Amino acid sequence: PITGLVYDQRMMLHHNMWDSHHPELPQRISRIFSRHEELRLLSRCHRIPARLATEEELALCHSSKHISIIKSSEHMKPRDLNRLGDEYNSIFISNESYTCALLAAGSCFNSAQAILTGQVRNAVAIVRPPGHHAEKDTACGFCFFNTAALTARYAQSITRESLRVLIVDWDVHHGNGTQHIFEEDDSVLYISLHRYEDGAFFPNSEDANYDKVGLGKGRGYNVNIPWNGGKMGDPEYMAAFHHLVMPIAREFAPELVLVSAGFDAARGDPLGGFQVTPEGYAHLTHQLMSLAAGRVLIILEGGYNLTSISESMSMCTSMLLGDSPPSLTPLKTSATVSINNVLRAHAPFWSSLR
Ligand SMILES: O=C(NCCc1cc(C(=O)NO)no1)c1ccc(Cl)c(Cl)c1
Ligand SMILES: [K+]
Ligand SMILES: [K+]
Ligand SMILES: [Zn+2]
Repeated sequence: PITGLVYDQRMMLHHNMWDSHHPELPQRISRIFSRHEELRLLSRCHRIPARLATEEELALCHSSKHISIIKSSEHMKPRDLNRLGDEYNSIFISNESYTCALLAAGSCFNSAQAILTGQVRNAVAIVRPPGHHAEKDTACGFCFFNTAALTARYAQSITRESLRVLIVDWDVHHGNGTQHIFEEDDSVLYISLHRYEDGAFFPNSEDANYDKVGLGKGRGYNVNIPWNGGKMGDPEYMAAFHHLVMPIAREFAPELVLVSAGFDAARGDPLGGFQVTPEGYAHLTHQLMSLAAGRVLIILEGGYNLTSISESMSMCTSMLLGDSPPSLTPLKTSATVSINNVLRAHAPFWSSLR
């Protein structure tokens, strides 16, 4: 009955040398860690060390060319870092970026190992840069390697290829990279909730819509819950978990749950524009703890209001440690529309939705 925590200040070294106020700040992770100390959560956790992912581990999801190219950035002069970053959608690179991406992934492997060997029951990983936009063959959206996707493949590599892994992506953005990596896989159920706005919200692709249900043997194993029509908050998130995430997850019966835990749907976030509260994130975490015999690993993705992400992620760790969930309207019409669209898309695959 132990919660793991991984945090390494070396992941602060990745930085934007042209714009020191870019929202994906080094301080995101140090602020979250500090808040865990302030609330006396850090001393209640088992500290798991960070390590570098190996290149062979990265090749679980990424092409050798992609790994090679990111690695080459370690000794580039500024002009070349600029040029390379600009080849992608929404990336900045420094000489430390590759190492930090390796540390984020390796931290999460050590956390998954700790859970699967029974050293801890659940864990939290305070890591940057984020992962979920990274594709097999490209970086995207502040992400270099797909930490969460790699962690699912790493878990399978130390257990069995068919280990059932649920990935719940509650970052306000679609994890396009995670959906693509697993699109034909029935061993990894990907469930994302995300602002969509009919394709106006980053990453601006209809890949994020509710009708993308998976392909081939993976059909039914990709669940997109897209929001349209502006701000959403605790009522909408709780309803999506009630009607969709939790019935489907129970039917899938995962053996490990990974949370792509961006905190950019939080109240106060300048990019997300949503209103999920710290108490809301606590309730979503407490629900997920009912799956997989409690085997849950929470992985930081996005989230840009330093106070919001620090309070929100700390509340999640408090839930993982077994604290009682804190005390928490009708849904926006368009949220009802979204949920019902997903129910219709997935009722052919999941009896629980019928
Ligand atoms: O590039 C930007 N936005 C698009 C890329 C992106 C990815 C994420 C994210 O949180 N993904 O889950 N979030 O954004 C960007 C950069 C600077 C500023 Cl100030 C803003 Cl508002 C956006
Ligand atoms: K998401
Ligand atoms: K899948
Ligand atoms: Zn995000």
